[PDB]
This record gives sequence, structure tokens and C-alpha cells, in this order.
Amino acid sequence: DVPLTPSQFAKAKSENFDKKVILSNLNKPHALLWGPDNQIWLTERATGKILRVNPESGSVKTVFQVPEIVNDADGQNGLLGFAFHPDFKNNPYIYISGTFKNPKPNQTIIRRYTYNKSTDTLEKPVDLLAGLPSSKDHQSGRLVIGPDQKIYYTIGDQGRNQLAYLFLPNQAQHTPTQQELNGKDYHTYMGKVLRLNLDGSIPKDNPSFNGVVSHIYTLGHRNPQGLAFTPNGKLLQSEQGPNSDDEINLIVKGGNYGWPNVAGYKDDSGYAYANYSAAANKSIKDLAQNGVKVAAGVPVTKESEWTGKNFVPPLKTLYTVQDTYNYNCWPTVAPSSAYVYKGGKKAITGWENTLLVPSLKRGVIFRIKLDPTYSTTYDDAVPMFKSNNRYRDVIASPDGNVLYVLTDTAGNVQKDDGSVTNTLENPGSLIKFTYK
Amino acid sequence: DVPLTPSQFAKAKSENFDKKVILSNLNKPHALLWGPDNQIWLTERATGKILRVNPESGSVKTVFQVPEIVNDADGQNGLLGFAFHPDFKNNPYIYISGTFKNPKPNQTIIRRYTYNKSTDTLEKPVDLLAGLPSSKDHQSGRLVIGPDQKIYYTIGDQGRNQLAYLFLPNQAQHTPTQQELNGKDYHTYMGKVLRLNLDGSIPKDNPSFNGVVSHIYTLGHRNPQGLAFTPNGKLLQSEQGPNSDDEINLIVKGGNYGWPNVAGYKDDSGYAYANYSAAANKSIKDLAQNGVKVAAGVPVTKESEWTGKNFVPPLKTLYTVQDTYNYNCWPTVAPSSAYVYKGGKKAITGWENTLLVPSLKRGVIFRIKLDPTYSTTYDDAVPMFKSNNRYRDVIASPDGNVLYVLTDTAGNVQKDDGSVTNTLENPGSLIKFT
Ligand SMILES: [Ca+2]
Ligand SMILES: [Ca+2]
Ligand SMILES: [Ca+2]
Ligand SMILES: [Ca+2]
Ligand SMILES: [Ca+2]
Ligand SMILES: [Ca+2]
Ligand SMILES: [Pt+2]
Ligand SMILES: [Pt+2]
Repeated sequence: DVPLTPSQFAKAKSENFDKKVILSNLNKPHALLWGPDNQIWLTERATGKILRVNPESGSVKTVFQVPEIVNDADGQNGLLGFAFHPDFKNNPYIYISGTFKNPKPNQTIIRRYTYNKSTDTLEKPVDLLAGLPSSKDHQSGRLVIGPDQKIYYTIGDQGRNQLAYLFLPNQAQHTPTQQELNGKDYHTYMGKVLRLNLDGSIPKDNPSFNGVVSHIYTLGHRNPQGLAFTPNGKLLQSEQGPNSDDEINLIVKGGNYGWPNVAGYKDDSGYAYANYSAAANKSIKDLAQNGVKVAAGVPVTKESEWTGKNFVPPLKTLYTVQDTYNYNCWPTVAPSSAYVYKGGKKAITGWENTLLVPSLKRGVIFRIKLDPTYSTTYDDAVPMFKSNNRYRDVIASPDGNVLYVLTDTAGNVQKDDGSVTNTLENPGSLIKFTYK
Repeated sequence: DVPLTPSQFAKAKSENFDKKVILSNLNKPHALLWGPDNQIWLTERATGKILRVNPESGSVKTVFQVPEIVNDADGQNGLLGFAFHPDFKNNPYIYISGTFKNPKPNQTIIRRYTYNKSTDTLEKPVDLLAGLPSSKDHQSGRLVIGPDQKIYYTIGDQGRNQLAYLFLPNQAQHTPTQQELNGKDYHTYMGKVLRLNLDGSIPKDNPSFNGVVSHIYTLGHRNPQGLAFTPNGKLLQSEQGPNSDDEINLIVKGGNYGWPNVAGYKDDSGYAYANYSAAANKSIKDLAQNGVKVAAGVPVTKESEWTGKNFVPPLKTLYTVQDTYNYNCWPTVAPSSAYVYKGGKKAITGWENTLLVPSLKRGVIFRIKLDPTYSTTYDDAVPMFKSNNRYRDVIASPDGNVLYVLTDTAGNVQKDDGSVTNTLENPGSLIKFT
């Protein structure tokens, strides 16, 4: 899709909803879920706290604090994955992922907790999958349980080939050899959607990649922070692209989502793959022109030159630009989540078969319509709730007339006029929007 | 997708198959089908003939010649749609579409015939839907019967807003009012995929457009000459774009495929909608730079400026280029059909879940892989069988190791070196690749 202008973003104020800020100054609130108990449950990435919030009173209780979560003030690590077992009434399990120290500096661990209704706390931790890659960037860590009773987990490309990890070789395209799998060496588990058995084991029906079946379900992802099943069992996803080409994807078993060889469509438009890990020396600078213009000494591959297998293009890019685009703000929105709106007895008019995708950099929540079979998007990503806030997550109440959203505590956002501000209107908040 | 180069096309000689010409004296052979009798049945667009060829021996018989088919030597009109009833043994019907004079100068008629096995001919013609638009351009006319036992018919945009019909307002986005529909006025049936009951009536569960349920199933199409169901009931489609953006589409009930406001993706890239029907000066020229560069006096709308409803982007474009592209060849392939490769006991290795798309301009058959659920394409459109031929249609034998292709009688095609030739290697032929 083509980028909206500052003016188009500015006017998306959603005067059809009442806004009520339930909480503010949470410490990097990250994921929120409608709890089995009909309360809002939300995580603090930095602290590892699992908070339960009564939306009417805003009364908060720290249900549990995941011990030894490791978080860097300047990083995106910490407590990430958060889900309840689908049949919680009979399987009182909470699944999380987080950054922890790796004795063998960190690792990511997917762990199950048992919720004790009696003592209102979490206990009996079980590590389902450990030794996963960890870094300060592009951790992703969206964890959901599919209709197939499997854990689907997004694990970002760790920031390789940008900024602090510029010269490290991106592994989004790499997959484990059997020997690595045997040694539980999960270094290739970067830029992937993993599909695991509930016990953490490899599903025998996982796709095969380069002759090996591993936890990998799809590969070629950059920073997939959004993952949501549709009512008909499809898996939708949102992912942050580089200077361009944030994506809405349909996750298909064994698909290759192209990163880093391809950003968005395979169109050679506005992006090229500049591999700094293969650059002539580490003193070379990243011009930050999305590979369209690069400093001498870094090998560049057009998207069309990639010898790819099972490349799956995005359903929608936010956004795609041409090579002439001036990167020197970028034509992206930094989607932070992806939520399948299920409607309900007070379903919002026209919102059938929509995907809600919060934007960090634009301070909007996009509404993306799909056909009733969730096979295609219809039209464009429609901005809502414009404000000087970094929207981090969104859910709806079971009745469907109320949206609960999280905002970041700190960071930059585009103001109505297009300029950047780091003055966020509702820092680290839990906000409810009620359809009028 | 990004255009392949002439050398990339030139090398696509599919050397792993043996080519054999089965028939070489066809006149504008258009559609071919693997028939219920395990014979190949094929149409001749201008003559209206329906031929049946023994796939093994190559013997052929003219089963029928559809009377009064109208065709212009400079046009794409004539005998178009061709399909068998899916349960032919018990329902010996053949459905066609064709250009006929309109006594109310032409119309398109979707017509059923009954096959008589004993005299081996067609009889008892029944007009299922008449008064459909007709013109010399962008007729499309692929007719298939879906798993739902409904006829699906592609009817092109009639060439409006280009060449001889430059100044006629494209109706791809337009839909009938209930009055028009009640009066059997199908002028808006241009640039659509229609879905009709077997008797020609409107399916009660057809989608609604602008508040009306008509035979329209999808709208916003230019020249959709490819239509094929997948084994799991999805409807794949190919469509010719203008100077760019030929498409592979997944046809979804009630979808709007954007033409003419949007070519390919809604990307404002390499195309813009220059509406000549809205140019107050009818002497205005079409610079033919795909709307990117236009003469003064024609309103141009960017793809992103269109107020579209239910816009469905293509699965794949052949091809998409940037605004800097120089249209003075074009980044298209002119897909002439779309065939779902079903494999079989001698299936071609690696061709699972592929869609075969013959190219007129490039003289190749593209193979487009999809995932096993036919939800997404995998990788790119891979060219095969490069030749100086305009490939018109393609099917495979039941076992999967033989491909049967029709080639145009005449026209232009790109040679291995990128230059154009109107010297076709196999004019109006039925060829097989084993
Ligand atoms: Ca980005
Ligand atoms: Ca991608
Ligand atoms: Ca791209
Ligand atoms: Ca064309
Ligand atoms: Ca289209
Ligand atoms: Ca376009
Ligand atoms: Pt809205
Ligand atoms: Pt080949």
C-alpha cells in the first residue's frame, strides 16, 4: 500500500468512541489478554510482572512476577510471550516467553506456569523450550495457542543487519541441521514462526526445511510482533519491516516470508538486501537508505536476485515505496501486534472480519478488513484513534463494543503535523475505547 | 513481480520435454479441454467449430460448428466460452459463449447445447443469458462450471479506455440497478466474473453490489482470460493488464479487482487511471504511457486516490514496475488462460499445486507454484517452452506428463533476442510436450 499523509493520519480521531485511561505509567506494558476471569491481564516486559486489572475500577493486582527476567533499558528484551491455555477451566496454564540469563549473555525461554486459583498466583514453572536466541532487538515473542492445540511463537531476527547488530549475519533464512537439533542448538531460530507441541517438543507434522523438521513453522521474518488466529483457523500476522514494507501476512505452513532478501513484495522497489556481515570491513557505515543506496564495500542483492524457495508475499504492506523515495519519517507504521476482531453481542458495525493492528510510530490502530473467508484483505489499512501515543497492543471485550489498548511508556511518535515527539499523551497506559 | 529479461525468457526452452505437433491446420484455436470421453476438445474462435482430437493418434473430427458466430478479423470476438457439464454421462450438455448479432451490432450469448452421442453432434440450443456486451476487444469469455454447479463466466471490459474504444467509459466498476436487471439490461456486465445458475438465472446466494444481487460475482476486471478451480474449490484467475500488471487473482465472492482505477497492486507504481471518457476534448490522444505520462485534458486518478470498496489485490503481477519505467517490450506477458495442474501418476516432479499460465506475447507457459491449500503463490512465475508462438491455452493429460497447448494462428511474439516477430513457429496448432 501507499503511505498515508500526515493529514490523513491526523484526521483519524475516532469520535465514535469514548476514551477512558484506566492506568498510566505502567513499566513497559506489552501484551494484554481478556482473562479467564473476565479481567484484563497484562504484562510488563521490563519487570516480568503479570498484572490483573479490573477495567471498571482500574484496581490492579500483581498476580505474579516472573523471576529473573532480564531486560535492558535500551532493549526490547524482557517478558514477551503471554497466553492462556484455550480451555483454561480444565487446563489452568499460562504460557510465557522471556529473556533470561544463559548459563551456557541471554537466552529466550518459552515456559508454562500453572495458575492456582486458590492462592491467586502462578507456580510449577516448566521450561518448554530453552536456549532460544536472545538480543536487545527484534525479539518479537508473540505466543498463541492454535486450534490445533500447538504453541505458535514468533521469534524475531534479533536485529541482525541493523544498528548494534549490523555486522552479524541475519539468520532469518537459516534452518537447523539435524546435528544442531540434536544438540538443542537453536541459533537458526531467528526470524521465524515456531510451532511447538504444548510440552515444547517438535510436532512430527511440522514442515520440513532443508531436509529437517524442527520447531520452525515459517521462516524469513524480521520482527513479527503480531500473530492471531482467525475464526476459520487461518493465521494472520503483522511484522515490522525496515525503512519500508511493514507487513500483514497470512502464515502458511512451511512458507518463507523472504526477509532479509525480500522486504514486502518481491518487487525491487524501495529496498535491496545489503548484507553488512559480508561487507569488506566493519568500519563501513549503514547509509540507512534501505539498501537502495549503500556505502562502498557492502554486497547488495536485489529482491529479484534472491534464489528463494517457498517465498510468500505479504497480504498488505505498510508501506511500499519506489526507489526514488527520500528516506532522508520512513514509510512504515511499526505494527506492534495483530488482533482478530471477533465481534460479539455488541459487535461494532462494519467491523466483521477485521484485523486490528496497533501502530507504534503513527499513534493509530489500523483496522484492516478481510473477506469473510479471511483469504484476502479488502481495501486499505484504516487508521483509528490518532493520538501522540505508541500503541503496543489491542484486544476487544467479548461483547465486542470495547477495545482495550496498551501504550508504550516511552519512545517517539508522529504528531498530527508529521513531526516527531517523545512526549507521549498516555505513557505506559491501559486505555479503553468504548463504541458510542 | 519484476519483469524477466529477454535472455531469461530466451533460456526458458524447457529442455526436458519432447515437443510434437498434433494438429497444425487450426484456425484461431481458442479453448481446449480434456473431455469426458478422454478426447481433447478444442474450439476455433472465428469459425465456431468444435473439434475433438484423439490425444494418442491425433485423429480429429469436427463435432459441430456453432452457427452465426460473428468474428472480426481484427478482433477477439467469436466463439469463446466452452465447458462440459461436470456430470456429462447423465447431463450431456456443453456450455458455450459466443458473439452473435444483436437484433436489438453484436451481443454475447451464453448458450447450452445437448450432445447427441449417436450422431455425434450438438443440438437443442438454449440461450441461458443473452444481450451480454460484445466488442472486438477484451471479451475474455472463459466459462467454467464450479463445484457448486454454477456457471462462472469472465466478461472483459470490452476494451473501453484504450485504442478503438478509448472514449467509452469503462464499466468494470459499474453494476446494474434493480430496474436494469429487471429489464435484462446487462450493459454493466463488463469487466466481471459472472456466476449464473445452469439455466442462466441469478443464483440466490450471489453477492450484492451497490444493493443489487445480479449475475455479477466479482467486478473490476480488465481482460480476465484465465479461470480455473483448484481441487479444494478455490477459483484462480489470470487477467491481462494494460502496459503492466497482468495479474494472477484469487476470485473471492463479492470482490472488487480494481480495474480500471487500479492495475495490479494499489501501489501508485507504473500506472495511473487516465479516464479518456471524461476528457472534454475528444481529439485528445492517448500517449500510451500507462497513465504515468498523459496529454493535457484527461483526468488522471492515482490508484491511491480511488475510493474503492472490497478491493482485492492480485496474488501476483506480471509485471509491476516503477514510475521511472520507460514504456517506449512492455512489462506484461499477456496471459491467455489459467490451468490448475492436477498431476497424476506421471506427475512432473516439482509441479505440485502449480497454476499454468500461457503467455501470448512471450511465447512461454509460466508455471506458478502455490502452497498446497492454494492460498498463496510460492516464488515466481517460471517460464517454460520458449518459442516464437503465441500460447493460447494449456491443459495436461490425466497422468500429468503430457501438456497440450494451443497456439494462435497469427500475431506478434517476442523472440529470444527480445525483438518482435509475427512469424509464428507453429501457427494455429495443437502441440504436445511430453
Ligand atoms: Ca522499521
Ligand atoms: Ca516478508
Ligand atoms: Ca520489496
Ligand atoms: Ca496488456
Ligand atoms: Ca486487478
Ligand atoms: Ca498498481
Ligand atoms: Pt474507522
Ligand atoms: Pt523449467
